Amino acid sequence: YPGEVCPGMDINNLTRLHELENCSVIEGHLQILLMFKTRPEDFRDLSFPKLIMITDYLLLFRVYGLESLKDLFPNLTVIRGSRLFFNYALVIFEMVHLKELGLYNLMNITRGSVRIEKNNELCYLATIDWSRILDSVEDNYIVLNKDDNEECGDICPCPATVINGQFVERCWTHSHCQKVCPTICKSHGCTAEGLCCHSECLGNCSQPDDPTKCVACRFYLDGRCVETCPPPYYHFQRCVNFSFCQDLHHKCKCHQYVIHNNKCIPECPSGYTMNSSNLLCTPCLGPCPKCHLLEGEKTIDSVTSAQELRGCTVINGSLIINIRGGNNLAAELEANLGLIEEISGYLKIRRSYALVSLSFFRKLRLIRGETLEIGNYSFYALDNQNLRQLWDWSKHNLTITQGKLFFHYNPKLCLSEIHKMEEVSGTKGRQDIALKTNGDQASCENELLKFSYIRTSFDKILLRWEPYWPPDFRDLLGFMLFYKEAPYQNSWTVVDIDPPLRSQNHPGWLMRGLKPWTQYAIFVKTLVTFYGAKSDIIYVQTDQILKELEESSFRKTFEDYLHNVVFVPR
Amino acid sequence: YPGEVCPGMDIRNNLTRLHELENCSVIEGHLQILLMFKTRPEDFRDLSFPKLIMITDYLLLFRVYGLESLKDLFPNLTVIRGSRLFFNYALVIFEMVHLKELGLYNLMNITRGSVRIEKNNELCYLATIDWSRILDSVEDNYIVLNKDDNEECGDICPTCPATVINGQFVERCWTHSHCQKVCPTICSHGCTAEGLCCHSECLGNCSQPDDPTKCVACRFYLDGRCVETCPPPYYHFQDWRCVNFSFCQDLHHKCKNCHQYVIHNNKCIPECPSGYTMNSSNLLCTPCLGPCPKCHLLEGEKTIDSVTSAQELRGCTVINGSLIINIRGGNNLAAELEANLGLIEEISGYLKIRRSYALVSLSFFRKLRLIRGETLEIGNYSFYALDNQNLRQLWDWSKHNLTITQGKLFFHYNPKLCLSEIHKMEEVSGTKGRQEDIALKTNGDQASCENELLKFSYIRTSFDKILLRWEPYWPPDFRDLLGFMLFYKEAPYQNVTEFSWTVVDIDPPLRSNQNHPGWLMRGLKPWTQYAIFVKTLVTFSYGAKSDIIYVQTDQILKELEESSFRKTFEDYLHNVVFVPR
Amino acid sequence: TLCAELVDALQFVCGDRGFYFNTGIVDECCFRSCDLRRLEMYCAP
Amino acid sequence: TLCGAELVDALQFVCGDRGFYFNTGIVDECCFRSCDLRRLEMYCAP
Amino acid sequence: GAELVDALQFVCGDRGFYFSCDLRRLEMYCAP
Amino acid sequence: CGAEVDALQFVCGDRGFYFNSCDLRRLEMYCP
Repeated sequence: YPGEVCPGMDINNLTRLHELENCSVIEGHLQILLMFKTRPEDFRDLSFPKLIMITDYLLLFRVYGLESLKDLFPNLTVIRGSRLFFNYALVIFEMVHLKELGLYNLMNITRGSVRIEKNNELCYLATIDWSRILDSVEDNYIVLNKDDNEECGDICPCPATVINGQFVERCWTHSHCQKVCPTICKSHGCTAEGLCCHSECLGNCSQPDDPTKCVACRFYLDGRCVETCPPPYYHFQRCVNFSFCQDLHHKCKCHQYVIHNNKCIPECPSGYTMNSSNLLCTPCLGPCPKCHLLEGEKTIDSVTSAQELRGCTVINGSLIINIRGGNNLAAELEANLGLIEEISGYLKIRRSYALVSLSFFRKLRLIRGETLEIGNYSFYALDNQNLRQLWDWSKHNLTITQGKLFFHYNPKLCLSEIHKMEEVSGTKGRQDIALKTNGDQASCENELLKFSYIRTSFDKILLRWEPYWPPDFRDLLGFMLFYKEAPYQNSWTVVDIDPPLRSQNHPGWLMRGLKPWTQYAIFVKTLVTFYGAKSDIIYVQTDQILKELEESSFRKTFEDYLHNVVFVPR
Repeated sequence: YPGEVCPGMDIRNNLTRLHELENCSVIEGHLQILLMFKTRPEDFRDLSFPKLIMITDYLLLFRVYGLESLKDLFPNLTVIRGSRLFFNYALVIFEMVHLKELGLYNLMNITRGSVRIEKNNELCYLATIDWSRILDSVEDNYIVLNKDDNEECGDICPTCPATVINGQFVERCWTHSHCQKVCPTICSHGCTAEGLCCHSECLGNCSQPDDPTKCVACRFYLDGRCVETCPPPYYHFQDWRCVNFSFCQDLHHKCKNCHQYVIHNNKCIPECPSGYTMNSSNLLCTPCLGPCPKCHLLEGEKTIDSVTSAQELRGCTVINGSLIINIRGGNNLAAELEANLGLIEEISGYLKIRRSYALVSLSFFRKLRLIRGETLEIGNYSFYALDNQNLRQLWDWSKHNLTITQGKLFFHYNPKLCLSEIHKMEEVSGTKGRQEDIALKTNGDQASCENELLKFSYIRTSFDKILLRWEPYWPPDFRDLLGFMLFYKEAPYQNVTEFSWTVVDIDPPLRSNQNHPGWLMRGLKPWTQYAIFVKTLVTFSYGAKSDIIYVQTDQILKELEESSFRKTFEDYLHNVVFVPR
Repeated sequence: TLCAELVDALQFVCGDRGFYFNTGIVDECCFRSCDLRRLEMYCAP
Repeated sequence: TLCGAELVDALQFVCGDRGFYFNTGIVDECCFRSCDLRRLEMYCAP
Repeated sequence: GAELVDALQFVCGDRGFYFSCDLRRLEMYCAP
Repeated sequence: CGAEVDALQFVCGDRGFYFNSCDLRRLEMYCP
């Protein structure tokens, strides 16, 4: 490494950026912001080629004249993503004259996504393949740039891969392109001749098959990278020795520091206590969970908000899950705030579009409720479009001391699961629950419609299921069958069927239009006026309209009225 | 008339009860023949009552197991007025098993009501009756689930007038030997075999034309003939006949030794109207000082599901209970509700609306002053609204003055009710800040009202297109305004209803720290008129429309979710990078 | 739960005895459960 | 109301050559609520 | 149509038959 | 497409027309 180790920094004046001159690694984050007076003649002759590694994230915002990062960051190779910026490890925002990215040497980002948006000159964007840089591409958001109503042509200087079946050349700048290394080394890094360096290395390296000649690696001790640091050196966020952790602890005594599991971490984990003799943390018989919240409030809108509660066990305040965007954040949410058994306050879920379940509270025992929402709610829900399941009630025990539940608009959440809460939580009755907005588009009809007869032909199938009748048989408007040529057991075709006439005239339908010797997946579900039943999906191989509801209700009303009048008791 | 006047009767199981109709001509009531299960057509072959001319309220037949044709029972039953209906219906025939021919070829008019012939298994000959020449509004009648649902009979059509009521000319007939008398419009009075129209004071049928004495049916009836208004020495009665000799005295003395009776405005009525009393001697109402409004509710409630439920409150001014307006079916019942329960001013109890699919306005309570909360709804509500699909107005709140003395209101699933109307009442009704109410997401979600006004600015029409341009509209957050959408309907007739009506989107304009966001609209035929207006689409934690302007030539909601994400990161970025000293 | 079914039940009970004539019979039998004890009372004496 | 890109422009007008400052935010105080020059000069460098 | 009658063979099977197209409407023609 | 500039012909007209998805703003700033 041609330089020392730097902390993160935020750079008005461009001359502030000179501190990067003697730098190799920034273990924090690099933010360059709000130079409103610079112009490209201040960026022609400023280069920092000895920057090796960025740990957390790189953000550039409102910089005038930075048309390319080739000079600034020609050797920045890995942005790992220990600490993110709203689920993102690379954010470039509202750059005015940036047209070409330029950091061709960047290889991997271990954890995170990329946000490049509202950049009015950047165009070298469709030619960078992020599958070779990130593990996921469905989370990135590049939305508004120069190439939303225009194309610069993307003049390549190089490997090509498919977008949607068509191969396109992948390039970085006018003179460089992406290094799509072969799968022989998945991440170790192929060189010019195709040889790959040692497994404990990421991206780029000098001499193949050597732990020492690498520049970026998946720990690192001294001029070489290893899978685990040697016994004399404890792990870091680096492989540091006894000097580093004690030096930081004495400098603070601002974060304290503790040696634990051969890893120098800031604060002792749950149930572990510190003795002043040595920085090793020992188990403590006295219970001691960790999280003080200023103003007693914390809105979990991203990974960064969730990450401040990592290893947390007791929340000394309230949580407001407010995830937006539709991105699957379940795994990260569990990994961050899944250890919080106790929460001293109220829990709220507003406008969580992506949330399909709250199981990521894998250990959640006691919601206390000392402080409550307006209207005195200790569990709340509104506009959770894709929420269909709370904690798995078969094996999860939850306790709520005070407050009442609330459920306004959860279109895919069944009322049965909602009602199952009151039995287990302990709040038998305290209510708030809108019956026509929970599960309104859900197919969670609890009753079972068992199949009875199956007869398959070369182009047709014959189905017959056990009769179903609600307590008032006039409520059964009819039936609805669905089939679809499913490729494996792991949209449907909706049809309408009239109800059978009682007497049993075993109800069923005669399948038609099926192709020979192919499998089909099917189920039939009732429609009723307000119950409801569905047939469990079986597999077999081929060996403005709401006025009709009003008409049926009217038909019941007059027949009901006639009986009430013409039949009189003695 | 060849006979006397009958009370309304219900004909029960055995056929020995039906013989009372033999000497009858007028039934000033209703006729019900019901639930005679052990009968066969051999019991109905030679049972005929031909001297029935007059029925005043309604005829209902239910679960007759022998009858197959009414051509013998009621051969010349000529009119059913409809003074008292049966759930908005004047003729109901229900679950007649072996009935196949309707009969009643001589029936002429039904002055008030609809007809429901439903769930008759063997019945046909139904599509050959033109109900426009029998009653007023065919759109209210409901004939359904007859034999025509599966198999169509072969109508004799004995060969009778044909008129385009369906999509094509069709002959209209009743029986194998009769059909409908479609009298020419020159004569409601009706015409005889030679086509001569009847007297102006008669309807349906007449023996000799231009003679009050030669009529069977007539729109009041004097003792001998029918006249436009009863003579001075004869008062009106039962809305159909003129009787004075000893009637109102005899009924009054009979009731004392039931409905009392009195004389008012040359019309014998059961009870003196509001503000009138009894002098006990002449049997005449007189205006009486001291407010004396009209109606106790024995149940304490009244579900107004039909006209007959509302008609029990005719002339009522004070209700001693609760009203549950529970109208179903989508029929336009607004006209009839105001006539019956419109004089109601004071209600002693709660007023409730549930599943009123048809109701578009609650203004039929034309004089509703005070809703007293005595005997309130369980739940502490004195006004209610649930599952009312087509409710878009409560009152014309520029003129009406309502008072509530007790608990708050509930509003749920009113998809066409604007929230401006709902909130307007709280200021005007008088229930400010006195709660012990409203569902924002389910009020007006289908017909979202746009509060603001988006005035047009420029119009440039041409031979194949048009140029529009309106003033800019920006919310407190410029990012909130997602975009625009323009509508046209090319309706030839002026005064088109609010939101064919094709939708098409437009992006917002740049603010430029404004450009008129109008559109170069194209695709208009060279001469025809067009009706257009623009409306804003915005996100909410507002909204404007242009008035319907007229001119002639010379699952997809994820975009809203995506926009919220765009604001969230930009808001998040600003919060972190800008820190006060 | 007897909710046309009510007509058949009442006929099977009363038969040739017949019906009687001067909330109701729906909310008492269509909604709730009814037995022969509360249905025969509709037959004529 | 100063929201989105407008807020950056306003803070640039106010800051001049002073520059910004470093070491529930500016959105709530100026986008959701009215803001004036008296409380936007405090985001600049001292 | 003839395409429905021969198709009805797969509904009645060997039991035979003789003189919205729902199955209940197709069970009307069967062995009896 | 092509001359079917007729929208530009009507919008510009006597003001001036030269060539140095569709929306009036694009055509308004399209063209002295």
